[PDB]
Amino acid sequence: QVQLVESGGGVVQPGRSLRLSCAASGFTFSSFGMHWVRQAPGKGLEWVAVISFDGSIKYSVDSVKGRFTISRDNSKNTLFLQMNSLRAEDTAVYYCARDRLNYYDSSGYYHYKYYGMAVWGQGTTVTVSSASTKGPSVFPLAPSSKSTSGGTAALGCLVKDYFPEPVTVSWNSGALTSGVHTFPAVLQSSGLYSLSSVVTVPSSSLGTQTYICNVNHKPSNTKVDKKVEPKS
Amino acid sequence: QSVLTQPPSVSAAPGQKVTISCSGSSSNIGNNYVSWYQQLPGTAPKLLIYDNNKRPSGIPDRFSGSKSGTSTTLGITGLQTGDEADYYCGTWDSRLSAVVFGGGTKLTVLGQPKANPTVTLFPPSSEELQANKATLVCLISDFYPGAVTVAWKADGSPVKAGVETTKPSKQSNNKYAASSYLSLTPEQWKSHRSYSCQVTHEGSTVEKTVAPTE
Repeated sequence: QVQLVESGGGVVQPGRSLRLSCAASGFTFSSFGMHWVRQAPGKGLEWVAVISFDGSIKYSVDSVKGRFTISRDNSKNTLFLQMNSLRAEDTAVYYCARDRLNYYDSSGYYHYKYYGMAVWGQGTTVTVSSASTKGPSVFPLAPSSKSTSGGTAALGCLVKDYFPEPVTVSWNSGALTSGVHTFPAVLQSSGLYSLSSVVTVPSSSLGTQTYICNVNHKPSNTKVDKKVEPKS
Repeated sequence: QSVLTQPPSVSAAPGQKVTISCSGSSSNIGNNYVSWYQQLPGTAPKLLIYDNNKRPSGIPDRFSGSKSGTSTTLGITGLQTGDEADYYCGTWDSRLSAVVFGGGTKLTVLGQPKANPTVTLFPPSSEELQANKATLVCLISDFYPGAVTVAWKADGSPVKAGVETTKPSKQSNNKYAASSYLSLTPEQWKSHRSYSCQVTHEGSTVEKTVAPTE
C-alpha cells in the first residue's frame, strides 16, 4: 500500500492554470524528498522540480520558473504542483516520485539517503489545448516520379486537422484492399490530429484506374470522397 | 538536446545480453550518482539501479550498472521479451542544479529479422497551397526494430521548426510504420529549392527530396 496517486490534471486552455496533487500513502510522507517529472507522449522524461522533506528547499527546471510552484502539506500527505500560464509545451503526463529518506537511527543521530526516484505514481494527464469537434480537410497525395519506383507507385490522401479520434479510410468503397496502408495519426501540439492513408498500385495503371479515398469521421459526422490522380 | 547522451535504440535476441551507455560531463555523471529506470509501454518508470550500481529489492541480478569517468553503462543479461522497454539514465547536474535525464533507449528483444524502412516523401498539393498551407509528408514503413530517427532539411540546412513525428507502431504484417510531417507557409515552401526527409534506422540512412519546381 506504498502508493503515490496524482490528480488534478485534465484538459485546459492555453494561458489557464491547474493545480496538481499527489497523495502519498503506506509510508511516512513527511520523512521524504519528492519530485515532479513529466513526459510528453512518445518523448523522454523531463524533470520538473524537487522539494525537501520539510518544504524549505526547492529546485525546478528553468522553463517553468515564474509559472510553476512546487509545495507540500505534510499534515495531509500531499505534494502539489501549481501550474499557471500553461502552454502547449506543458502537455504531458505528470508523475510524482519519492526520493530522499530522512530518519533518526537507534542512537538518535540524524541520517539521510538519496535513492533516486525509487517510488513513482501512476501519472496524471495534462492537456493544454482548445481542441474540440472538427472534421478533417482532405488533400490528395498525387502519385509521381518521386512516389514511384519501377512498376510500383504510391498515392494517398492527407487527412488534416480533425478531432477527436478516430478516422477510418477505405479506398474505392472498400473494393481496393491490397496495398492499403493507413498510418497512425499524429497528435499535433494544437491538440488536433492528422493522418495519411496510402495505397501502392501498378505504375502502368495510373492513366487508367480511378482511385478514390473514402474518409469517415463519425464524431463530426463528416464523410469525404476524394479522387486521387497524377498532377498535370 | 538532452544533457546526457543515450543511443535511441539497442537490440539482441532472447537469451543474449546487451549494454546501454549513457554519456555526460564532469558536472553530472562525472561527479554525481547515476540511476537507471525501466519504462514498460504505458507505465510509469521503475527504478532499476541507483548509486551507480545498486539494485532495489525485486530487481534481478540480470541488471547491472557500472561507471567509468563521465559515462555509465546498464547491462542486461538473459534477455526476455518482458525486458522490452524504454530505458533512461538520470543524475543530478551541479552546474544546472537540476535533475537531468538521458533521451531514452528503446530495447528490442528480436522476434524477427531486422528490416529496412521504405521511405516515401510527398510535397504539398496545389489544392493545399490554395488553402494557404503546405505540408510535406514523409512516410516510413516495413521496418524492424521499431525505432527511427527523422531529420528534415531545407537546401541542406537542418530545420526543426514545424516538424511533427509519430511513435512507430505495428502494422498487420508485424513490422513498424511511422510518419513525419513538416508544416510550412506557401512562401517558405516556394522560396527554397529543395526540402529533404532523412530517415535513420539501425545505422542505415535513406534521404528523400522534393522541390516546388516539380
